[PDB]
Amino acid sequence: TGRPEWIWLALGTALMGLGTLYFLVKGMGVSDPDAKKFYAIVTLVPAIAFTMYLSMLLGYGLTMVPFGGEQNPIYWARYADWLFTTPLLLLDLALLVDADQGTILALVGADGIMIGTGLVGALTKVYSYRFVWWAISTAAMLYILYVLFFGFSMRPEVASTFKVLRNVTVVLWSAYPVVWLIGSEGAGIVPLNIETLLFMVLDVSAKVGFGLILLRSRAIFG
Amino acid sequence: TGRPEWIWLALGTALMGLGTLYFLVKGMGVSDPDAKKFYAIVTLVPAIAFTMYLSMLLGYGLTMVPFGGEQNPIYWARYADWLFTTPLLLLDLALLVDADQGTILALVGADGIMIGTGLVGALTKVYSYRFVWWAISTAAMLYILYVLFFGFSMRPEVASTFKVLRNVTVVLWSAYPVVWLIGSEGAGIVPLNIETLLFMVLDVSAKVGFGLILLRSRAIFG
Amino acid sequence: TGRPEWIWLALGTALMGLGTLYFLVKGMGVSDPDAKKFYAIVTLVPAIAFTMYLSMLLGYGLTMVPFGGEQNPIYWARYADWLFTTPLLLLDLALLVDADQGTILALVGADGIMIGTGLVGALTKVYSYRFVWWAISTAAMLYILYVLFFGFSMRPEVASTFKVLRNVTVVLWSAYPVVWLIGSEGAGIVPLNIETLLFMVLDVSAKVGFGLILLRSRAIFG
Ligand SMILES: CC(C)CCCCCCCCCCCC[C@H](C)CCCCCCCC(C)C
Ligand SMILES: CC(C)CCCCCCCCCCCC[C@H](C)CCCCCCCC(C)C
Ligand SMILES: CC(C)CCCCCCCCCCCC[C@H](C)CCCCCCCC(C)C
Ligand SMILES: *C/C=C(C)/C=C/C=C(C)/C=C/C1=C(C)CCCC1(C)C
Ligand SMILES: *C/C=C(C)/C=C/C=C(C)/C=C/C1=C(C)CCCC1(C)C
Ligand SMILES: *C/C=C(C)/C=C/C=C(C)/C=C/C1=C(C)CCCC1(C)C
Repeated sequence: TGRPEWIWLALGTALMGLGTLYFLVKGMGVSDPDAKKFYAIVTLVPAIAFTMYLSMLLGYGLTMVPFGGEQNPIYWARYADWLFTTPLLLLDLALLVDADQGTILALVGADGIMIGTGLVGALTKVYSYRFVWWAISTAAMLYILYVLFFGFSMRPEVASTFKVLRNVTVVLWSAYPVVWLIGSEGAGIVPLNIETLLFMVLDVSAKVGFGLILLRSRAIFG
Repeated sequence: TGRPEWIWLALGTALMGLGTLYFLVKGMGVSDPDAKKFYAIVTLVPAIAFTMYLSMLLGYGLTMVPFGGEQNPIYWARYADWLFTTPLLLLDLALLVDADQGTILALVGADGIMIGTGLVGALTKVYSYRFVWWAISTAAMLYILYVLFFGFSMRPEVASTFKVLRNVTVVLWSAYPVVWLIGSEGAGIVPLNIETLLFMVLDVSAKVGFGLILLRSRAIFG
Repeated sequence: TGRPEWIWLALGTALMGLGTLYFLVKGMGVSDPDAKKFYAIVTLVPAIAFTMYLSMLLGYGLTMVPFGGEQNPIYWARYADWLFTTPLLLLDLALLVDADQGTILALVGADGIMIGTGLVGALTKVYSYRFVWWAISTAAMLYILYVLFFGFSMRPEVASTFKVLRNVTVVLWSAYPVVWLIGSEGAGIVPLNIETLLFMVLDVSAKVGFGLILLRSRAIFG
């Protein structure tokens, strides 16, 4: 299509789809109940992403939002994806360290607020207010990163993989509010095609890279 | 109303409503925790359907989608219903065979993708792309039917009822992508009033017929 | 803003936000798994409300609905809030009395129907039909209040707090259908600024007042 960002959407669609099939094939025959949980979640997440990348590529998950007296192309389909895939990724971490239910509920809830307020900010027509939603969303993220960092005698296999995945999460998830802030949803200092490229690298890493790391460890088996 | 399909929407509303009250009255006094689970789920599903059938009948859950240079009446309220009722129906099956959590998550997730992509296809304005979403949705269905068929020492009561309900599911759920494909959302070979009739027969059978079968068995009691 | 109701939206935003921070600080250091559950839920609920009150205050969660040949300002963001916060409040009650899963599913499901049909009624352009949805929603509420009242050897600490919270719920939740009926969504006998004031008092009481009562009791600790 005309959209210069189409290539990264196409590339993203392809990588999420290939990752989904890879994880699909890999989890064939798994019988341990616990490992079954992890395979399901690490397969499901890129499958969801695949469908939302495809909707962006085909133009379905795109809308125009007026602000700054301009018509800004806003890919809303990303929030539909993240609404489901970021709590699932947090579930991966929680199952790992066998987090208490109370804590899981806190994380999932903070995470819904994070994506929900990001969506509202993405769709808000008063320019100044967009950043108010960005700030509240960011606070929710910080809450999450805090709990993953200061809320957690587990087998050394668990601890070792958790620490890695936890560091991956903090680094990758922290870049999203920055990309949004500088990209077309925020200050618009970075054009949409480079922003889409950034999100594509982050998403594949956060979903497929993260899943490859998770599924290579024995911490997932009972 | 003018809509020739109104009669099947009215009939559907009436049957889902009557079924809901029947199951409501039937589950009065149930005290076994396990049977309590099944009654809740088989009552809830037609109650949801009732509300979405009523919204279609009153015109609320209907929208026009441009494609093929025409204005196509698309009942979106069906996906709102199915989004909640098809995972609940799969939960009925999973509780039955006491499925592992990992597997339940896989089914619910595949099922959300199934209905979500069906909705996107239903609302897509580029005619060709509608069938791409139909295909992805169909693949998700096939995944589900596979797991219900090849992923499952349970009491012979369980196995016997499961097998019946499993065969009911495969037969009825498999007809939906065909109806959509030939009906107004797809190729438009079948007019909307006959399509609405088809979906009404499928839905009542899949919800009320299925629930009557489930609740007649002793497999639901501990 | 011009909207006379802005003050109650501002006040509501402020009270939900202050309550969220209060509960946030209060649950610091909690380590009992059970109490952890309650803190999460009573903190999450006002945090959600905060974001939806802010969206109403900034104008995002407001839409105009034609009916009675007028353009009626409808705050849809309330249903987005209630969709998540009313089942969470019911979860508080269920955890308390250690309700069976079957029953929890029934309550959450009835509750989704309650808010979902209230939303449909809120957005319905045929005046007469709005009250049909109000009636179905009200029936769902009555179902819920029934189960909380007639569906429940627990420690006397549990029973004592449950009874209080149960009476709070019945009184406060019962006022919502009345406010809606007499307010701008229904008969329009009460102007929108007084209606917003009513909902603000109900919401803070149902979320912050309710949470303060819940967290003062020892029934929440194992
Ligand atoms: C066999 C294994 C290792 C995995 C196969 C699954 C295939 C799909 C995608 C593989 C790539 C992901 C690796 C994670 C890390 C990265 C930072 C990815 C950034 C993406 C950019 C494009 C790079 C090239 C690729 C096409 C693999
Ligand atoms: C007492 C029992 C058996 C159930 C009572 C609940 C009432 C509601 C609906 C009953 C019908 C459902 C039977 C399932 C099978 C079918 C294939 C249904 C197809 C629907 C078409 C209309 C048929 C007539 C009816 C009004 C029952
Ligand atoms: C320290 C404790 C008690 C709580 C602090 C949290 C602060 C936030 C809100 C506190 C108010 C809620 C009490 C519940 C009961 C009421 C009926 C509230 C009705 C609201 C109307 C405004 C009243 C004044 C207030 C600003 C507290
Ligand atoms: C699968 C993709 C992942 C892991 C996406 C993560 C996304 C975030 C952490 C997004 C965060 C945001 C905020 C903190 C600020 C507002 C905007 C968002 C939604 C981009
Ligand atoms: C309560 C009703 C039930 C059991 C509905 C089942 C619906 C399906 C299995 C729908 C499947 C679809 C696809 C496989 C293809 C695309 C279109 C759908 C959504 C009709
Ligand atoms: C956090 C706020 C709470 C506890 C809100 C409770 C809301 C209700 C009980 C709403 C009920 C409604 C009906 C019974 C009738 C139709 C309209 C509603 C949605 C206001």
